[PDB]
Amino acid sequence: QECTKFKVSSCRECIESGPGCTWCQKLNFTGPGDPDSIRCDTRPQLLMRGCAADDIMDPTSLAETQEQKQLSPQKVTLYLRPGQAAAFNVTFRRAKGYPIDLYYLMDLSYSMLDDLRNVKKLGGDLLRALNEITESGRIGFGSFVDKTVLPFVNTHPDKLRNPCPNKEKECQPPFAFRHVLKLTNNSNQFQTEVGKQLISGNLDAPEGGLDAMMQVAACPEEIGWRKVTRLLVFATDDGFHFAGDGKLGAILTPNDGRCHLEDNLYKRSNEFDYPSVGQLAHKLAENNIQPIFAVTSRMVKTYEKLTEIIPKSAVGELSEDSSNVVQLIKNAYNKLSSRVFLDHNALPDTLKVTYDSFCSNGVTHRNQPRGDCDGVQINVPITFQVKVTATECIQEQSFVIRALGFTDIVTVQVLPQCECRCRDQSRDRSLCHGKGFLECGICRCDTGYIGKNC
Amino acid sequence: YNLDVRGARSFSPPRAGRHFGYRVLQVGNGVIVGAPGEGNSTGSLYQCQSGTGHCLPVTLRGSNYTSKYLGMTLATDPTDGSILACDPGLSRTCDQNTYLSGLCYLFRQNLQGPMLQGRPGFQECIKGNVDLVFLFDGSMSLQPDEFQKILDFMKDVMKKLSNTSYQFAAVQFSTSYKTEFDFSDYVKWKDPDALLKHVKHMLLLTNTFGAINYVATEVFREELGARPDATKVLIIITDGEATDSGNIDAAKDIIRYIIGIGKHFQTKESQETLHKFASKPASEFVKILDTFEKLKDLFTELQKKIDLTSFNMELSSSGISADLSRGHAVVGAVGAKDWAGGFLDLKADLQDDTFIGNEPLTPEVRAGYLGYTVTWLPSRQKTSLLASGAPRYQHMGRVLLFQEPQGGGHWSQVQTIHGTQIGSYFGGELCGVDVDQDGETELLLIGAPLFYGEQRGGRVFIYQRRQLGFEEVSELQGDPGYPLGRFGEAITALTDINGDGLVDVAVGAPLEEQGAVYIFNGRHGGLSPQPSQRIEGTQVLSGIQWFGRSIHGVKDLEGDGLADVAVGAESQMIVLSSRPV
Ligand SMILES: *[C@@H]1O[C@H](CO)[C@@H](O)[C@H](O)[C@H]1NC(C)=O
Ligand SMILES: *[C@@H]1O[C@H](CO)[C@@H](O)[C@H](O)[C@H]1NC(C)=O
Ligand SMILES: *[C@@H]1O[C@H](CO)[C@@H](O)[C@H](O)[C@H]1NC(C)=O
Ligand SMILES: *[C@@H]1O[C@H](CO)[C@@H](O)[C@H](O)[C@H]1NC(C)=O
Ligand SMILES: [Ca+2]
Ligand SMILES: [Ca+2]
Ligand SMILES: [Ca+2]
Ligand SMILES: [Ca+2]
Ligand SMILES: [Mg+2]
Repeated sequence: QECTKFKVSSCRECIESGPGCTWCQKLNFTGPGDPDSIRCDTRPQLLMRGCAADDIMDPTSLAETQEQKQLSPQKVTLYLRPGQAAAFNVTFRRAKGYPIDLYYLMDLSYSMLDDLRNVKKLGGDLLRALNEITESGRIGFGSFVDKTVLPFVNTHPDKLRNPCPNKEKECQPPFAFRHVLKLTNNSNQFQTEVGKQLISGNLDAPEGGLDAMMQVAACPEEIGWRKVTRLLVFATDDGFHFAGDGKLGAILTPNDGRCHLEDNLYKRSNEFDYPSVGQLAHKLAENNIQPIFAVTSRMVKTYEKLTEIIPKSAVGELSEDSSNVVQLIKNAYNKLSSRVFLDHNALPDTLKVTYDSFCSNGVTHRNQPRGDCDGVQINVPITFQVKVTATECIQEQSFVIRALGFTDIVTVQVLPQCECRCRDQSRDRSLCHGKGFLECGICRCDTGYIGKNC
Repeated sequence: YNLDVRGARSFSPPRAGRHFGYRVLQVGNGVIVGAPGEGNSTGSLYQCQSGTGHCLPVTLRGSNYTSKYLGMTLATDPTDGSILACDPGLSRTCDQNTYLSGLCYLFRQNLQGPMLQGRPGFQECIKGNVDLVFLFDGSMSLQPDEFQKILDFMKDVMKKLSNTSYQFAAVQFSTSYKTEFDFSDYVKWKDPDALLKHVKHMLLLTNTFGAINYVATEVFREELGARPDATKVLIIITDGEATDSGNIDAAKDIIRYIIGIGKHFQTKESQETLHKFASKPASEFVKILDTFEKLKDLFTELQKKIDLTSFNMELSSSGISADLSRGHAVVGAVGAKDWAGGFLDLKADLQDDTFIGNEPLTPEVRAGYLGYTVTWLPSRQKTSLLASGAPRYQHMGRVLLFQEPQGGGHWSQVQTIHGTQIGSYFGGELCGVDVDQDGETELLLIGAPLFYGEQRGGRVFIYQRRQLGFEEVSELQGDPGYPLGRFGEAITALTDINGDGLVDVAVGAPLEEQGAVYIFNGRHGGLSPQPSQRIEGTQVLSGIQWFGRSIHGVKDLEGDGLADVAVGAESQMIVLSSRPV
């Protein structure tokens, strides 16, 4: 409704000036004394000056979509006038479940001895639960304790051989991360491999579970992930170390987020400091792995806070014996899958994007940096309204819009609208005067004298 | 806005490791660089000469031990020029247990000058097998009731420690010394009442030196029942000062507690006379009791301290952080009280310490790592404070504020500042700032370098001191686009680098690509929320990494420039100069 002009010499520089400025293409809108900056102002100010409605150029942002699919449309082209948003709709239809890869990363410290007994027998029940959810799941297994330096474990040679209390016969030395079982649909393979594992121990309370998860996400070929749904089950009864804690063991080198598995062990764990929580959040979202924290009653409210950071994550209360884990994993798949996040990749400071979330459960959010719906049911559609705004005349660019936890994307091609798209190729088609051609009611002569009327 | 990047100088020894540059310290005549080892290499300090461009390893003379941890902790006192270096890597085994504490070195003058050393928060090893000797005063100064209450204490101690691997012996001393029973005499009876049946009050002088030497040579013997594989422990009970002089060097290998009792130890000057007979620190091994009836209450302190699952000071990791102000040194002990944490108030000679922790001790404060950071907040008219971060508290982290002892008083805990995001390491870096240089430190800067979200990693929050306490007034904003860049891993007051009389602050973000340093100029009323300069590491050196892991700047007085700033990096240490330009 208001227009500030500064440089204007053309229809393009007019639209570039501001989102309220409009241009009059009428032939002869300029009296001789006046310059031709006068063709650009607010629409009411143009009408004031005798310009007709039809002769006013008011380009508006536009959204042209190219399009049963879970996430539609698949491609969008935007024409962005500076300061005016364009609005296109994304619809999310939750498909019937994908196959599920589930990796079981277990705390093998001594308080988990009774836990470990039950879990060696749970491979059958696990696949049953996966196949009850969907079709043709797989399972895997890994175990962790902590790094093997002071004061995280006791480094006294006897306690390195038996980190458990001295009574224990069947006990294994502490270790960072052991990859026990590749992802397989065979239970008895799970049973023989997981049955080979022994209990262990360590010294100070928190544990290197985050080291192990970083290895699970950084070694996709060793774990054997399919390009399907990926669940990582984190079962523990203690807290966790993160970056900065390694300083007590004189480990000052940050985690590099690379696969350091050798012989299915994380051998260089004493070289690298623990990962930061966010570093793990970044790696889990890249590889589309969704963690499920199965923690005892005393750890629940702590691991709940992790879900504020890692969007696709779930917490469940594990029993002291890890017996209820199968009912915990189902409840967690339900919590993960019934909530949807619609986010975009990294953007420049020039573009701004917001999301109106129209959810099926009868709840509406508007103008948010991220689309968020919960209560999502299978084949019950939900609509996201995306509003993209450009601050200036933009260079050609493209970004993607993802449904978090899924690889399906919406490719958004962003194009500027800095040009006016005017009229009258013809009618009389009669004019400039000197050799040179017309564009938008103001001649732009061919090089060769130039000037104005030509 | 004015640090001459184009004139940047880089320093690096030929054998330097990756953690050369973990701590940088500017003391006139050059830079001190900490170089904690990596792998099986040990740690070292480096004196970097300003003119030569050569960094040389520092030799610690009289240093008996040096670990991978050396150079992890560097600090200096601006008031007197002292340098404190600590080595939190003193690891030893006590039975099947490993202990972890620190070894701190103080350079009053310079690195080439005289060195002091102590072991803050160090727990001596009491093994399962202990040979304990009671050495009790029989002087004429003891009323027959007091001398009786001393024998009752020895009996009650042995009664508590029957059915342990402790074996006992007792020696009365006055002018001479008599073994009341040997270790084998305890093996044949385990009767504290029948072993002291024959003891008779000597009623003579108090000769402590010769008594301790007597116990060293004559009482600890195999033929008298002393196990050579056992920890030797001596407990001295005396009601006055010693009537002889000399040295107990023969008894150095023995752990010595000493208990002064009664009116003769009312003056503090008479209490410090007991210090030389006992082990260090004196705060642990010297017990002053004003009355004799307090010998019965004492059982909890002196029985208990003499395959763990619950820890006090064994894994204290003392000296993992330090700060010095006005001749007063503190080191943090993150492992104390089951990694609840705390800090140690050090005697100026490093021969004694005092532990200050969380109060109360709840399950919630455990594994919080209090003392990961320590920063003095001095002031003249207002009271001086000590802020310590517990970056792991409840997995979110917090910062506690302690007030110096006032008058007779002790340390008090005056405020708590909690973090709101898990794993953010809120309080993993602290920095006191006095913007306008009035002698009053108004600002507490708190780092949360692992903070995640909103397309920038790490945060620095600005707290200002009010009448009630520290209030959050602002935040130092770093550039977005590095969500894991760890903005806030290093925060230092830079003195004044634009010559406007207002102190400026640097913040390192060592994981933003190859590292960066943000300069925040001080304004009137506080700090500017927006940076005036951002130094990328890639500009200074091509292969550089972790640029900004450690920052220290000072007004340097030989050379061209306003201020000099030393910034550490991976294998590198870099000096920048402030200019009027
Ligand atoms: C505009 O009007 C002028 C006379 O006022 C005339 O010379 C010129 O040809 C006109 N231009 C057009 C494009 O009609
Ligand atoms: C998207 O759908 C909503 C209803 O869910 C509708 O109100 C809106 O008009 C649509 N968006 C656009 C840009 O038309
Ligand atoms: C396990 O997976 C393989 C790979 O697709 C498949 O060929 C095999 O039939 C599966 N085993 C079953 C379904 O029992
Ligand atoms: C270092 O320890 C040795 C014994 O190993 C001892 O002889 C020496 O006096 C100690 N050094 C200092 C400075 O106390
Ligand atoms: Ca259990
Ligand atoms: Ca541990
Ligand atoms: Ca001030
Ligand atoms: Ca300044
Ligand atoms: Mg006496």
